[PDB]
Amino acid sequence: SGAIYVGNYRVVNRHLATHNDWANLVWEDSSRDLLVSSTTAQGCDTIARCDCQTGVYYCSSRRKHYPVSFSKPSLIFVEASEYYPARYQSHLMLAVGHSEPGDCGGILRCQHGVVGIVSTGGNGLVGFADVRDLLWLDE
Ligand SMILES: COc1cccc(Cl)c1NC(=O)N1CC[C@H](C(N)=O)C1
Ligand SMILES: [Zn+2]
Repeated sequence: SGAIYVGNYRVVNRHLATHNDWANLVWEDSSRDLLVSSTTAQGCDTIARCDCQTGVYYCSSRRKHYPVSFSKPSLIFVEASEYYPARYQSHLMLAVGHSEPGDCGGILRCQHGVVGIVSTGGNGLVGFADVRDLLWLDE
Protein backbone atom coordinates (compact mmCIF):
# COMPACT_ATOMS: atom_id res chain seq x y z
CA SER A 1 0.00 0.00 0.00
CA GLY A 2 0.95 3.67 -0.39
CA ALA A 3 -0.01 6.93 -2.11
CA ILE A 4 1.50 10.26 -3.30
CA TYR A 5 -0.30 13.38 -1.96
CA VAL A 6 0.38 16.44 -4.16
CA GLY A 7 -1.78 19.57 -4.26
CA ASN A 8 -5.42 18.44 -4.27
CA TYR A 9 -4.56 14.99 -5.74
CA ARG A 10 -3.90 11.49 -4.35
CA VAL A 11 -1.97 9.10 -6.71
CA VAL A 12 -2.34 5.37 -6.04
CA ASN A 13 -1.85 2.01 -7.85
CA ARG A 14 -5.03 1.61 -9.93
CA HIS A 15 -5.40 -2.05 -8.68
CA LEU A 16 -5.44 -0.83 -5.02
CA ALA A 17 -7.80 2.20 -5.52
CA THR A 18 -10.65 2.32 -2.98
CA HIS A 19 -14.42 3.01 -3.50
CA ASN A 20 -13.64 6.61 -2.36
CA ASP A 21 -10.83 6.98 -4.98
CA TRP A 22 -13.25 5.90 -7.75
CA ALA A 23 -16.03 8.24 -6.41
CA ASN A 24 -13.56 11.19 -6.63
CA LEU A 25 -11.85 10.07 -9.92
CA VAL A 26 -9.66 12.58 -11.86
CA TRP A 27 -7.82 10.18 -14.22
CA GLU A 28 -6.96 6.48 -14.48
CA ASP A 29 -4.92 4.36 -16.91
CA SER A 30 -5.07 0.54 -16.67
CA SER A 31 -2.03 0.24 -19.01
CA ARG A 32 0.05 2.24 -16.43
CA ASP A 33 -1.55 0.75 -13.20
CA LEU A 34 -2.22 4.39 -12.10
CA LEU A 35 -5.28 6.17 -10.67
CA VAL A 36 -5.51 9.79 -9.46
CA SER A 37 -8.36 11.03 -7.22
CA SER A 38 -9.20 14.47 -5.79
CA THR A 39 -8.70 15.45 -2.11
CA THR A 40 -10.01 18.28 0.10
CA ALA A 41 -6.76 18.68 2.11
CA GLN A 42 -3.54 20.03 0.56
CA GLY A 43 -0.98 17.25 -0.06
CA CYS A 44 2.42 16.72 1.58
CA ASP A 45 4.63 15.71 -1.53
CA THR A 46 6.70 17.34 -4.43
CA ILE A 47 7.07 15.60 -7.92
CA ALA A 48 10.49 15.34 -9.60
CA ARG A 49 10.73 16.79 -13.17
CA CYS A 50 14.03 15.23 -14.33
CA ASP A 51 15.69 12.24 -16.06
CA CYS A 52 17.31 10.61 -12.95
CA GLN A 53 17.97 6.84 -13.15
CA THR A 54 19.09 6.44 -9.48
CA GLY A 55 17.00 6.93 -6.39
CA VAL A 56 15.76 5.37 -3.15
CA TYR A 57 12.50 3.40 -2.65
CA TYR A 58 10.56 2.30 0.44
CA CYS A 59 10.15 -1.52 0.73
CA SER A 60 7.30 -2.27 3.22
CA SER A 61 8.11 -6.05 3.25
CA ARG A 62 11.51 -5.16 4.82
CA ARG A 63 10.48 -1.86 6.65
CA LYS A 64 13.56 -0.31 4.92
CA HIS A 65 14.57 2.04 2.12
CA TYR A 66 16.95 0.76 -0.59
CA PRO A 67 19.05 2.59 -3.18
CA VAL A 68 18.38 1.57 -6.81
CA SER A 69 19.49 2.06 -10.43
CA PHE A 70 16.39 1.95 -12.69
CA SER A 71 15.64 1.82 -16.45
CA LYS A 72 13.94 4.73 -18.35
CA PRO A 73 10.09 4.50 -18.45
CA SER A 74 9.12 1.93 -21.10
CA LEU A 75 6.61 -0.74 -22.28
CA ILE A 76 7.33 -3.98 -20.33
CA PHE A 77 5.53 -7.35 -20.38
CA VAL A 78 3.86 -8.07 -16.99
CA GLU A 79 2.59 -11.57 -16.13
CA ALA A 80 -1.08 -12.21 -15.29
CA SER A 81 -2.07 -11.59 -11.66
CA GLU A 82 -5.34 -11.57 -9.66
CA TYR A 83 -5.77 -7.92 -10.88
CA TYR A 84 -4.89 -7.95 -14.58
CA PRO A 85 -4.56 -10.33 -17.50
CA ALA A 86 -1.02 -10.83 -18.94
CA ARG A 87 -0.23 -7.55 -20.79
CA TYR A 88 2.27 -4.79 -21.61
CA GLN A 89 2.39 -2.07 -18.94
CA SER A 90 3.63 1.35 -20.17
CA HIS A 91 5.74 4.07 -18.36
CA LEU A 92 7.28 1.30 -16.18
CA MET A 93 10.90 1.43 -14.85
CA LEU A 94 12.68 -1.73 -13.67
CA ALA A 95 15.38 -2.17 -11.03
CA VAL A 96 17.11 -5.00 -9.15
CA GLY A 97 15.68 -4.88 -5.61
CA HIS A 98 13.44 -6.84 -3.26
CA SER A 99 9.66 -6.59 -3.64
CA GLU A 100 6.54 -8.62 -2.73
CA PRO A 101 2.92 -7.89 -3.96
CA GLY A 102 2.02 -5.81 -0.85
CA ASP A 103 5.00 -3.54 -1.59
CA CYS A 104 2.96 -1.78 -4.34
CA GLY A 105 2.55 1.93 -3.50
CA GLY A 106 6.01 2.42 -1.93
CA ILE A 107 7.52 5.69 -3.13
CA LEU A 108 10.67 5.96 -5.25
CA ARG A 109 12.42 9.35 -4.81
CA CYS A 110 15.50 11.04 -6.29
CA GLN A 111 17.14 14.33 -5.05
CA HIS A 112 14.43 16.29 -7.04
CA GLY A 113 11.38 14.68 -5.42
CA VAL A 114 8.93 11.86 -6.07
CA VAL A 115 9.65 9.78 -9.19
CA GLY A 116 7.04 7.02 -8.96
CA ILE A 117 5.50 4.17 -6.97
CA VAL A 118 6.17 0.40 -6.78
CA SER A 119 3.85 -1.35 -9.24
CA THR A 120 5.47 -4.71 -10.27
CA GLY A 121 8.18 -7.16 -9.11
CA GLY A 122 9.38 -10.68 -8.47
CA ASN A 123 12.57 -12.76 -8.31
CA GLY A 124 14.80 -9.96 -7.09
CA LEU A 125 13.28 -7.29 -9.39
CA VAL A 126 11.12 -4.25 -8.57
CA GLY A 127 9.15 -2.15 -11.09
CA PHE A 128 7.98 1.45 -10.59
CA ALA A 129 5.13 3.29 -12.33
CA ASP A 130 6.61 6.70 -13.41
CA VAL A 131 4.69 9.91 -12.57
CA ARG A 132 7.25 12.55 -13.71
CA ASP A 133 5.50 13.08 -17.07
CA LEU A 134 2.14 14.02 -15.38
CA LEU A 135 2.78 17.78 -15.45
CA TRP A 136 -0.81 18.61 -14.45
CA LEU A 137 -0.25 17.14 -10.92
CA ASP A 138 1.44 20.49 -9.99
CA GLU A 139 -0.92 22.88 -11.75
C1 LIG B 1 5.49 -5.55 -6.31
O1 LIG B 1 4.77 -6.47 -7.15
C2 LIG B 1 5.13 -7.79 -7.13
C3 LIG B 1 6.17 -8.33 -6.37
C4 LIG B 1 6.40 -9.70 -6.37
C5 LIG B 1 5.61 -10.55 -7.12
C6 LIG B 1 4.61 -10.01 -7.90
CL1 LIG B 1 3.72 -11.07 -8.94
C7 LIG B 1 4.34 -8.64 -7.92
N1 LIG B 1 3.35 -8.09 -8.79
C8 LIG B 1 2.06 -7.91 -8.36
O2 LIG B 1 1.67 -8.29 -7.26
N2 LIG B 1 1.23 -7.23 -9.20
C9 LIG B 1 -0.18 -6.97 -8.89
C10 LIG B 1 -0.66 -6.15 -10.08
C11 LIG B 1 0.63 -5.43 -10.55
C12 LIG B 1 0.57 -4.83 -11.94
N3 LIG B 1 1.07 -3.60 -12.06
O3 LIG B 1 0.18 -5.48 -12.91
C13 LIG B 1 1.64 -6.58 -10.45
ZN1 LIG C 1 15.76 13.55 -10.23
